[PDB]
This record gives sequence, C-alpha cells and structure tokens, in this order.
Amino acid sequence: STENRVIDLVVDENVPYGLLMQFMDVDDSVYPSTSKPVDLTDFSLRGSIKSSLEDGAETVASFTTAIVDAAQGVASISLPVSAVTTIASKASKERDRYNPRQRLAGYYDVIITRTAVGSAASSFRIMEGKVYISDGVTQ
Amino acid sequence: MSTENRVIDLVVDENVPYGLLMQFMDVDDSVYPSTSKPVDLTDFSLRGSIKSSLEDGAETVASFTTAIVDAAQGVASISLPVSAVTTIASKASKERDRYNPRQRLAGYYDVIITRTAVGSAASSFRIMEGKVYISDGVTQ
Amino acid sequence: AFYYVKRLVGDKFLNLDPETRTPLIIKNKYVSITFPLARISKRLNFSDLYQVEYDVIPTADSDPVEINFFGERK
Amino acid sequence: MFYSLMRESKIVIEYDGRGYHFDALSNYDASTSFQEFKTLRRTIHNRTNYADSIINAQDPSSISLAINFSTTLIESNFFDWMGFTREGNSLFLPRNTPNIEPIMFNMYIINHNNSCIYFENCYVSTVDFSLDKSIPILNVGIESGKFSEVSTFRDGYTITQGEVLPYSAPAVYTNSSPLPALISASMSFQQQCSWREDRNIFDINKIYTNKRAYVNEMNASATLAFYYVKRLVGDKFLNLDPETRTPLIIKNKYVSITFPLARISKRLNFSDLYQVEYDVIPTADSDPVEINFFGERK
Amino acid sequence: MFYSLMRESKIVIEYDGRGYHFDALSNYDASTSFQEFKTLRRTIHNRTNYADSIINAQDPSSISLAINFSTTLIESNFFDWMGFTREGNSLFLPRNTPNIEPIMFNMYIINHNNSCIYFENCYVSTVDFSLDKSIPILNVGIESGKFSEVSTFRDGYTITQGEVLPYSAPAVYTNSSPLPALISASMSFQQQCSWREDRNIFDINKIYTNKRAYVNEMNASATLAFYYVKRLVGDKFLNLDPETRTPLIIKNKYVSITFPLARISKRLNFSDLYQVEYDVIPTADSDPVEINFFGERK
Amino acid sequence: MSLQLLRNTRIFVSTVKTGHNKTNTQEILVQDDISWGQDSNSTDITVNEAGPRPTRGSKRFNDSLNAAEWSFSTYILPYKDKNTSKQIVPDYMLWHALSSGRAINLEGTTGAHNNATNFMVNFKDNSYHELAMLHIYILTDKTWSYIDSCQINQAEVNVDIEDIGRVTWSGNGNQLIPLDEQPFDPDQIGIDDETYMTIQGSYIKNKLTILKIKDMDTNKSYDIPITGGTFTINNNITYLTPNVMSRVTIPIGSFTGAFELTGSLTAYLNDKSLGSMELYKDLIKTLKVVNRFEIALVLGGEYDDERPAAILVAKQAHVNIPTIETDDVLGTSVEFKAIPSDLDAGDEGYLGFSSKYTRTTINNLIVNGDGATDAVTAITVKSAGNVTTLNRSATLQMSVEVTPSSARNKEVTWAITAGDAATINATGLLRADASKTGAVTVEATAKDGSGVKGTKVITVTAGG
Amino acid sequence: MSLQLLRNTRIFVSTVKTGHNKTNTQEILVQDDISWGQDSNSTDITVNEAGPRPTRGSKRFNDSLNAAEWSFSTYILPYKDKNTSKQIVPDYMLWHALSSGRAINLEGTTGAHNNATNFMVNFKDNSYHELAMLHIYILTDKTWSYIDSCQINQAEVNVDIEDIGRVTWSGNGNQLIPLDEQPFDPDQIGIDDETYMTIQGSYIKNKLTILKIKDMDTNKSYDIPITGGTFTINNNITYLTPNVMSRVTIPIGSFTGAFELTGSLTAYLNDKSLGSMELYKDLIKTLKVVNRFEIALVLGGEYDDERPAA
Repeated sequence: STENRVIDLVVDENVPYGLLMQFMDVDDSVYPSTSKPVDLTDFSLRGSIKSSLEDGAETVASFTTAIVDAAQGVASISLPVSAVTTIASKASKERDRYNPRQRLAGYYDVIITRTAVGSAASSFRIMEGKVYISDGVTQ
Repeated sequence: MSTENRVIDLVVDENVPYGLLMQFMDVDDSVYPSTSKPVDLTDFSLRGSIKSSLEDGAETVASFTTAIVDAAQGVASISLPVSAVTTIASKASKERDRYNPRQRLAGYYDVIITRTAVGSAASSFRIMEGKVYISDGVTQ
Repeated sequence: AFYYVKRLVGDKFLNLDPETRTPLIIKNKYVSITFPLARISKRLNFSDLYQVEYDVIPTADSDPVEINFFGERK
Repeated sequence: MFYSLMRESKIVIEYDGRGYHFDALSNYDASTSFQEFKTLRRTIHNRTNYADSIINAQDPSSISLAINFSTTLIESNFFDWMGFTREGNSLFLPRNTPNIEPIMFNMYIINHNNSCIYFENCYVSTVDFSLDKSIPILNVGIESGKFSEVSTFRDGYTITQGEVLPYSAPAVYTNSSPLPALISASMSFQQQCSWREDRNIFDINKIYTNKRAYVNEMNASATLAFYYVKRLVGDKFLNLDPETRTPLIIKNKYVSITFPLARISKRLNFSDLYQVEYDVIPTADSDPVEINFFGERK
Repeated sequence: MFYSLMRESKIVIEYDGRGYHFDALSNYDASTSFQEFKTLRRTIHNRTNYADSIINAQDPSSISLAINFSTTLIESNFFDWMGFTREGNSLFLPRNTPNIEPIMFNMYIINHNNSCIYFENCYVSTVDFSLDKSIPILNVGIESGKFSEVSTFRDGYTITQGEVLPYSAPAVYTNSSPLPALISASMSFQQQCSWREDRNIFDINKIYTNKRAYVNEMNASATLAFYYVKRLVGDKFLNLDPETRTPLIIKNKYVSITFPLARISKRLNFSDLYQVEYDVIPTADSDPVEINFFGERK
Repeated sequence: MSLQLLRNTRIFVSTVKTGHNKTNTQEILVQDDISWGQDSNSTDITVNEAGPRPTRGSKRFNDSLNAAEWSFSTYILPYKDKNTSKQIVPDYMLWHALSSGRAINLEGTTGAHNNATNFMVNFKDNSYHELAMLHIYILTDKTWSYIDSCQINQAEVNVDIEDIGRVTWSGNGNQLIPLDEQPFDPDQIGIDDETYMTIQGSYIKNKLTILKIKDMDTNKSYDIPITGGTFTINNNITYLTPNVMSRVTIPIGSFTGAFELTGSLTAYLNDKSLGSMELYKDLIKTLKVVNRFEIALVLGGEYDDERPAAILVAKQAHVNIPTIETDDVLGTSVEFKAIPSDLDAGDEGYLGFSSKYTRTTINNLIVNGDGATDAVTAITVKSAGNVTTLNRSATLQMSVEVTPSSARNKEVTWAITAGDAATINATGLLRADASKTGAVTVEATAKDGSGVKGTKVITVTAGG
Repeated sequence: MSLQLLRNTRIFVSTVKTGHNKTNTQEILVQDDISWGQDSNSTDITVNEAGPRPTRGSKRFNDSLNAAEWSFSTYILPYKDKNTSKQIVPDYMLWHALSSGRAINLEGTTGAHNNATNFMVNFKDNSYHELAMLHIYILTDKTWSYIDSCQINQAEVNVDIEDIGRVTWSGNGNQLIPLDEQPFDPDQIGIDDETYMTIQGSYIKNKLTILKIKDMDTNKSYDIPITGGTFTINNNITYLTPNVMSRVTIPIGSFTGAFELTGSLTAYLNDKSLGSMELYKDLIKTLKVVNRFEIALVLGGEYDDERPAA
C-alpha cells in the first residue's frame, strides 16, 4: 500500500493519447476490501507537462481533463495529437536505458480539486512522474 | 515507560495548501482498561516557525498559521496557505536527490502549545520538532 | 537484498512494516520479472552496513507473474 | 540519503527509567523478522499456484553483545538483570529462582539522524566469558519480543562504561592450592527462559508480539582446560577420577568466580600434548556461586 | 613437572599374555570420559537452581590407530583379532561369525616416567586402508570398556613392527584381465559389535564399566574409483550395467584382497574428467574373501 | 618488412569509433613507460591414475581472454587554447572519463569543465555504473590498433620533488583490436607546433610544492614543508567476463567500484610553531576515531605573478595517525583520505589546473570551489552612523564592509561572543536592556567559508 | 625551529618512570640502524550496490593502535666497573629483562648477575607471563620521548667474522609517548669518558671464534673451524590490544610465548679427524629423532693471557 503516486506515462508519437482513471475507495477494515467508488461531484483535474522542476520552466503542454460517469467514479485525462506533436518536438535526444524508443519529455502531475463543496478548496495532487515520448514509425 | 516520538518530519506539496491536525487525548492505565477522554483545548494556542538552519541567526523561511478545530473533541489543526508553501519552495535548498528529484530540504520547524492567562502558569511545551521537506510540483 | 536506507525521520515509503499488496518489478535491460501484486516481508541485519532483505511472493489474487525476454533493443 | 553504519552506533539499555549506555562494545549482532502463515489451497476445482500468506506475528529477536570489562563495572548489571542477588560488588547465584518471570527491560540501538531501532520486553538469557591468554570479554545474549522504529530515544550520557581493564593472567585454585598448567578457563551463566505464546482469535488481522515469559532454570557452569600433568607415580591430587565435592575458584586480578562446592568431571585428550578438560558445576547443597567484580586494587 | 607428549609414547597391545608393541605408528587418537546422571528437581516448594549430578559410569573409549605396513606383518593380527580365520599368511572372511562375543584384549599407551593409560576389554571394530598413489596405511578402530591409570605396564621389546614396506602401485584385475584407469582403491573391513549395557541396581553408588559385547555382523567391502574409459562403441566389458557375480582382486606387490565372486554397482560422475565408482561387496554364496600379506618377494 | 619501435608510438583518446574530429579525438603526449596488451587464460586437463603403466598426457584449452591492460604517463600541462580562450589541459577527456559518467560538457559545472581562469575537475557526478567511455587509439610507426570501450581505472600522481609534475593513467578495455586501415589522419588530429609551444611554455615543477593543511575541529593551520608524496584517484573498476565452456570469451561490460581519493605525504619533523612535530603530537595525543582536516596540495607553488599550478583540494579529509620515519634526518608520513560528507554526495574533492594562478586565484579556488569566483579576504564591521558605544535600552543596527568589492558572497552572519549585555538578530539589529554595565562584543563571519573575522568591542555603559 | 638528526640520538633504559638515578637508568650505546615507532590500524566502509546510479563513497575510521616497535644494535662490551669491581656489561638491564621476570639483583644467582670474575646470564627464572619491565627513553637532539612499559622480545647475535661482536635488540611497548620536559639530566646519567676508555679497552672480535661441540651420547668432541653463524634468544612476546568500536585503543598488557634458544653455524668440510665431515657423516648415519649435544660457542677466542670473550 503506502503511496504510489509516482507513475510514468509513455505517450506514443503520431497517435492521440487518452488515459482512463477508475477512481476508487478501498477500505481494508473488512477482510474483503470494500469496492466503494468515490462519487465525482464538484471535482476538476488540472495537469501541465513542464520540462524539469526548476522555476520558470517552459510549459511543454497541458492535459485536457474529462469527467464522465461521475456516479461510478471513473474519469479521463487526455490531450490531442497536436499536443502529442508539441511534446515530441521538445523531447530530449537521449533515449531511455530499458527501451530505446522512449525519450524524456518532461514532468507532470494532476491535482484533484473540490470547489466550495463545503466552502473549502480541498485540492490535492493525485499522481506524478515523468512523461516519455515513444518514437513512432508509421508517420 | 515507552518512548515518545516528538521528532516528526513533514513533507509539503508545492502549489497545494498543507493541512495537519493534531488531537490531544488524555490517557491512563488503571484497573479498568485504558480510559481516554479528549483534552479540552481552552486558552490553548499554537505557534510554529520554520528556519533554514538550527544555528542561531537562521533566516526565517515562513511561519505556520494556527487554529483550533474542536475543543470538545480536543482537535487542533496546524497548517499553512498555498502562498506560504510557495514562499518556502522559493527558499528551499536547490540540491536535488536522485531516485526522487521532487523532494528538497526546506528547513527545521517547531510547534509550541501554550496556555496564557492571569490565573494560568506561564507554561510552554514543545509538542513536536523535525525537518520540513518540499515535493516540487509543475502545475501552477 | 537492499541497504537499510531512510530519507526521512519516521518515513512511510521505506520502513520495516510488511506490505500485503504492492506492484513490484525487477527490471533489467534484457529481462523483467513482474509481480502485479506482491507480498513483501522485510528482514533487517545489523551488519557492517545495515542491510534489509525482502521476500517477494505473488499474492492470492494477483495477476500472472510476467517474465519478459528481450534479446536486443527491447 | 542516510546509510546506517554499525561502527557509527550507540547501544543504550533502558532499565527502571535510566539509560545504561554500554560503551566499550567490541561487536554486536541483531536481526528482526516477521512470522507468516502461508498455506496453498490447491483444490480439485482449481489447482492454484498462488499462496495465501498473511503476516500475523513478529518473530522474537536474538541480540548478542560483546562487551569489554570496564573500571566502572556497569557490565555486572547484566548479572543483576539476569537474576543474581547483589551484596556489595559480588553477585550470588540464588538457591532458588526468585520470580517466575525474568527482569524485563528495553534496549535502543541509536544511529545518526534520529534513526533508531527499539527492542522491547528484553531479558538477558546468556552470559559467558573465557578467561584465557587474550583479553577477557563477556558475550551477553538477550531476546526481544517486540521491535520498532522510533524517532526520539534515550541516550545514556552519564551512565557509561569506563576504560577497559588491563589484561591479567587467570589462575584457578582449590582452596589455596594452585592448579598447574592452565590453558583456558571458560565460564558460562544462563537464564533459560521461554516465551509464552498467547496468540488467540482476538489477534486475528493483527500483528502479535511476545510479551510475557517464564524462567525454566538458572545455572552457573565452567569448562576448564588443562595440560595433563602428574607430579608423582600414582598421584592422588591430580588424576582422572571424578570429584563429587571440592571447593574451586577461577580467580583473576579483577574477577573471581567461586564454587563453594563443585562437581568436577575430567576428560583426557591424547593430542600433541595431553590435555585434560574439566566440567565444573555446583553441587546440590553447595552455597551460592560467587562472582566478584573488582575494579581496581581489588 | 612431567608433561605428556604424544610423540614420546609407545602403544603396546596385550593379547594372550604377550605384548605386541605396534611401532611404525603414524598417528593415534583417543579420549576418555565419564557418564553422568544430572537431574534438576525443581518443585513448587523450591524452584531450585542446583542439579543432582552423580558420576556412575565410564563412557566407552574410541581409540583410532594409523599403522604403516611393515615387513614382519604384525599388523595382520588386527584382522586375526577382528575375527578372520588364518591359513599361512592369508586371512579368510568366514562364512558365519565364529563366536557371539568378539576377541577381547587390553592395550597400553606408555609414556615417560612410568606414566600409562590402561584401556581394557578392547576389540577391533574397523580396519580400512586405501590403495592409492600415496603410501598405504590402515586405520584401525578399537573400542574400550574400561580405562585406568597404572604405574607399571607391559612393553613389547621383542614383538615389534619392522621397516615400512616400499610403495608399490595398486592394480585391480578381473581374473587376469586388468581394469584400466585406476584412481584409488579403498578397502574396508568391519566387526560391528555392540556393547551390552548391564547396569543394574547393584551398581548404585559405583562406577560402571562395560565388559561384554556381541557381534552384530562382519563384512568386507571395497570402493573402487576409475576414470570412465571405453574402448569400443557399445562396449560390453566396460559399461555402467551392474554385475551380479564377477571375480575381482585388488592386487599390490605386498597385499592382495580377493573377492571370489563380487556384486559391483557403478556410479558415473560428470566431473572435469568422467569418473566411474564401483561398490564391491561379496555375493551371497561367494567363497571367503582373501587377504594375503606378502612381506618381501611375495 | 619492417620492425616497429616504441619511440614512434602516438596515442589518441576518442569517444567515438567513427566520425573522428578535433572535438572527439586528441593526441596524448605519452612517455617511455607506455604499455598495453591483453592476456589470455587457459587450462590443462591431466589424467591422474595410480596403477602401473599409468596414462601420462595433458591437454590445453583456451577458455577466456582477460581485460586489456593499458597504462602511460603524461605531464600536467595546463594552458589556454586560442579557439575558446579557456584554460584546458590537453588530456582533458581523460580527466572527464575519470571524473563523471555523463557526456562531456566543458560549459557545465560537473566533471571536467573549464573557464576563462582555470580548468577544473570535480567528482560530484560520478554515481554511475559505467563512467564516460573512451577508445584508446595506438599508432606504432605505420600499423594501427586500438582498445575497444576503455574506462579510466585510476590516475596516479607522484609528488617527486626535483622532478616535473606528471600523472600516470591506468585502465582496462574490452578487447584490443588491430586495425589495418588508418582511422583518421594523425597529422591533422595530432597537436601542431603552435599549441606545442604554448604547452611547453607552462610546466609544473614538483619541487615548488606548498601544502595547506588545517584541522577543522580546532582551526589550526600547519606549516609543513613537504619532502615527497603521492595522491591517487581510484575507481576500483572490475571487468566482467562470461564463462562459456565451448568458446573463448572476452569481457562484456564492467562495473565501477568504490571511488577512493587517498594520499601520502612525507615531511621532516620541525620544532617550530605549527610545524610537523606539532601536528604529529596533536594527532597522537587526541587519538580520535574520525578526523576533519582540510588539505590543499598545491603543485607548482603559489606566487603573486602568474605561474602554472595543479591543486588538489580535500575539504573534509581523514588523516591517519602519523608515524616517525627514522632516516639520517628524522621525518614523518601524513597519509590521508578524502571522505565525503555523505556517502551518496560525491564532493570528496576537486582539482584546479591553470597556467595563470595568482595567490588570490588559488585562495578563492580553495575556499569557493572556482578560481573565477572571488572570495572575501578581510572584514571590519561598521555600526549605524559611526557609533562607538551604546547605552541601556538602545538599538544598534550594525552593517559590514568587505574586501574585495567583487566577492560573490558579500553576506555575513551575526553572533555575540564576549559578555552578556546585548542580543543580535539575523539582520544585525542589536538590542539591549537595563542593568547592562559590562563590555560586550559582536562578531560576523562570511557564508562562503573563507575564514574572515569581523570584530568590534562596543563599550556599553549604564548611561548618563 | 630546528631539524632533528638521527646521529644525535641517545637511548636510556629505565625500570622506573620517576626517581631516575644511576642504578635505574643507564645510556645504551646504539648504532646507525636504530629504529622506533608505532603504527595505527584503520578501516574503510564502502557501499557496494548493483543498480544504475550506484553510491560510490567510502569512509575511514581509526580503530586501534599497534604495539610500539623499537630496535637497535649494541656492541658486546664486557668490563669491570670501579665502584663494585665486578665484571658487568653496560646494557645489563637489557640482559636481565631478557633473562628473568624478577626484580634485578646482581648479587643473586638467577637472571643477569655478575661476579668478580665474569658477568653471567642464565634463564633459570623466566617462568613469568610478564618479564622485567623497562622503559626506553629516547633523546633526539633537544626533544625527549619514551616508550611506555617495554619488554625485550628478542636479542639477535650474528657471528659475522671479520667484524666486531654485536647484539641486536628488539621488543615492543604499550605506547610511544613524546615528552616535552627533560626527565633526567642526560649529562650525568650518560656514560662518562673514564668508563668509555675502560669499555673501548675491551672489544670482542667475531673472527677469533672457537666452537666446542661434543656428542653426549658418544663422547666425541669435534674440531669445527666456523665460517659464520648466529644465535637468537627469543621470547615470542605478543601484545594484546582491546577491540572497542567507539574509541581507538592501545595495547593493555602482554603475554610471553615460548622461550627459544636456536642457532645456525656454517663451516667448511674437513677430512681431518673429528672434523666437519665426520660430524656430518655421523649425524646422517645415525638418523636419530633426538640428539644430545653440548655446544659452547666462544666469541672472542680462548687464550692463556686475559682476553675479552662472550
């Protein structure tokens, strides 16, 4: 368990990217952990892809948040193929050790937010990590 | 007979407000089992400050905002707004650590709970201590 | 086998508590054994430099354990 | 990040609310582990491959310390904590074990950057040292029930071991007649306790730690190694016959273990130079075994 | 005083009233010990700490001798004492064990200044020697019942081992066809006796020593090590199949152990150079196993 | 039909196996002691029988090849190049492959990076299992050859007085490969006469060697005239070779060991103040498990006018307990090891090479880490309005003036040392109270670690 | 502000750390090969990881100090002193601390004891775990120092013909301590010119070396003209140092080993009666596990008129 916010995204060159997050609320009080999904009301997600963590870093791209099926908790984060091309343009020429197709493009993090659901701006970061562009061959 | 854990290291998130709440509970070990009643925080105030070093003359990075949430349940919350988080992020050490470039050392913090009144004794008490770290964020 | 390393006082990520389910992967440039969910038990040895030792087995309901074989260029 | 070096450590034993920082520590060894219940439920329906393992208990820790003798004699507290009665600077082995449960204490293993490992519910289970031609050192062995990681701790600034005692050759006597050709006198003292496992159904879904224990027995023992030496033909003093009761003392300039009456068994080895080996235990009705601790000038 | 050096010793075996001083002794090992009955009577009244130990028996001694081959062949008496029948200079393994009890003899280990250790009621329980590329030597193993310290003794001035036999390469044959690529031929002979403990209530308050024993079995065995060698494709003579009955002889210039019919089991090891290992025992109806002792010129 | 002489060998260091240009390959001026090669392992299988007519025959198998060994010695020859006008040592890529495992970037701040003032090498970025990868090219007369995928194992520097400053390189390679065709024209890549003149203008003589040692636990600088010494940069690199029974194998990859920066310094015993005898007596009287010494070995000497020099700096060093070397003149040996503050921090030490070191340049290299970044030299603290005293319940916000005026770190800290009659804050706003009739002091020190002192005795009185 | 030369070293041997007089301390005339010091032990703790971006850093700890080593060579210089009129060697307390573990008593009969005829050293009273305890005082030019609680480990004597009779001492001490103040006036304690003349009157030349060997099992004295040899008096003394992880330690006590008195004697083969060839042939013909020989090596030769000898 503990914390696992750090996960790295590998986006594909020349292909639009879309991620599907099934938000969930597991509780291990009872031995079969409760599968209750969180209910997505007054929730907005924001995420930017910025090269390096230093202050003043240029914004490589910005995630486009989608909220669908609020009852069952799922949500989608995506960005158009034009955003993918803009990301791939500024990616470094050095390739990842384990995969000779990925190149480090920047860092990211998405931040959930409650906007005055109880007169509170309860915004906290969901996940984080590095964004990797995977060089394509089709185009 | 056991040990306390006054030394606690906090990790804040850049561009996000940080909220920590402490509950003070009275305890006792007797013939009947452990009886716990919340401590009534009346005339109880908190105050915390952050400096970049322990040595005298250290630059004050920021200070924490203190509040009491529920006296009957003995809950007090110690936190700082997002602007203070940005201020501490600016003043943090620039030295990164591999395997996790996010975290940077920000300084040392202390929290004193005090009860000041004419009939009350001038008693302070350092409830905690430790170091403050920052998880750098890219959004905002 | 690791070295006992802690980054914070009272750290939560790195400690000696057991982990009922956690995704683990022992990765190389040519092979990667994946445990979709793992049961980790820790053991500390007070040797010349403190060493912690894990005992990783897949959980009851974990997905099949992966063993990838990359020849060259993954 | 912060690595943890054994050489950069400090071991403090917490007893009665006071910290006994045991300096002059040559070497210590410890380990922590957990107990699992791993069963594989292979059925005719599904011959599964994935076990059902849950961590439910902490395996008791076995900590061993090697401590040099010191001028302030803090190390005699290990005999004191292990059950011996005290009069002045001499420790008696009581005729009967005083209490059912041993003397429990906590122990810290401090390290830099507020790092610590907290062993709780410890008891001294073994103490043995060899009086030989090398510097004497007593290896103590304690068993813990619960181990934990804590931020702040207890550090024995004042209660500490002084300078190590200078070497002095051992000598074993019978009354006041010296025993010739000594090789190595090894003494052993034990408090063979046993953990009382009380893991019950109220501890399901929880980690269990041993808390209570009882003393099976205490004992004092010594193994003496000599060279087979005879002064007369058909000698009576030095031979291989057993000795039901004989007063023995393994004496040094700083320590003297006394057996008011001893049961000696002899064993001859036909090695390069013939060696006899004694097995000294106190008799049934013998007076309490003495262990004197002389700091300086007796 | 008088120390006891192993190099300054003399081992004399007393049989039939004659002393067999076994010179050409490379090395011997022996030990003496006593048996104790140590019980701790912990009661609800007094949870005592002092045991009730009484020495009541002498643990049987296990003496091992390593004796070089000699020109006078005194060492064949160990086969003679262990139970083999004698005809000339050749020792037969009898089809049936002759007597229930082994052949008992006493042994002295002499040292300077009238010092001695007297092992009594001994019997030869093991004899094995390895014919190899080093000088052959047979390690005999005898077990004693009673050990004692005596002033005067028996010293074999005349009966003694002569000069050691010169080395000669071993060779193993089948009838008269040599077996190629020998590495190490090890022979083993045993008289697996057992002590009959008859400690009774009439021996209370006394030290008991074993006195009588019976032979469980005698046997002759040999382990042969070869290199895996084949001369033909699909060879019949040299292979890994077991051989129910085949005449074998492990021959030397001074000794020849003969198996009139042998049961051979083979074992192949895929080492740096492939090695096969035999396990030679005589068959059910095989004629008595021969052991010839040639001093010089056969 | 020709014999090849060792005197005609020429060594080129490359980071690429193709596209050789002046930024990837340069000639390395080597000496007589150059050596290279590759050894092979074998095995004999012998039958060991015991019978008569035994088999007496053996058989040999080639089983593996060892890692290629190479070594050579070069002179420490700092100079400034005309193209970039930045001080650089000709064998700079050797220093980089020794220092860090990243791609070479002289414009950066880690590993081998140069400047308009000096050439610098720091080990702050050597946490890699495979450091920067070189390819040594060997040209003997006409035939070519090279060692594939080399790694700089160590660099020996022997401080041998009455001799020139020299460094000995050692390392290992995967395989030594003989080349039949010319990889690159050695005439163009090799150093020309102009840069040769520029280099020979600058030589480092080991005789003019000053040493700067200071006990950080006591603030005691010693004056130790050296007799002879040496320091090493060691990587403990081990090359892994696979074991295959059917075919011979060559090493496939390597793994760097523990980075060690040790040294040994011999000097005569001096009875003068802060001499060798005082250091030896202090070290054998303290008997401490750990030592914190600052060691700055300055090859080539320090002078007001511009001189060449090579400097090794160990900020937090560890000094062994010295021993007395009984010779015709009594002496001692100061064996040290540069340890880091934290294991995974690097920064065990650094080096600075240049043909232009004024004393101030080496001083600010030692105390700031770079020869270009100026460092404070002296301080006199100033009050608020040239005030000489203070009365009870009065503030005194004191300021500071520093020299030089171009120091990078112009800030100071504040403290009270002697007397208890006032308190000071971070900014310097000294505050007092009543019942203060004693003389109190105030102090200030810079944050760059120069060791500059700012003192003032203010005569605080009870007032009129 | 001065450099110290080895040629100005002066060595004094003492049994007391205070109250230094002429009966507790005397100067020992040493040679060029004098040497002393003390070495220290350490340890490096290195992290050995396997992953990419591994930690490459070490750390050193001082853990213990070794026993101090000292050695020097002196000439065998017997003479008679004017005060007692008994033959005595100047480095007699060295011989005593080598020979016995009791307090020095030249009037006795064990260890180093003298007489009106000769100075004698026997090892009849060396059954001690800690022999007589000395303190070597070293004076180099102006600065003082000494080794605390030394013990004579061995004494090498090399019979090197065409050279003077000399003995080489070796030993160990608990700790080498540098002294800032003068312990005793070296002018008074040091040997004066009169005793120097008396000593230089008597020298032992290794060339004039007769050897007396006799087989006690056969009563056969041999005439062996020596070519070169050596004999040693060895104590095999080992110094014990405690192991403490938190603080460095110095040796605390010692324990003497097995006392060995060996030798080696080279000579040419002689065909004459009772020569080297006869001894060699007898020894290789008997082939006995034990031998009983009487050996009396006489340095300096034997003569009717008075001559020095060891």
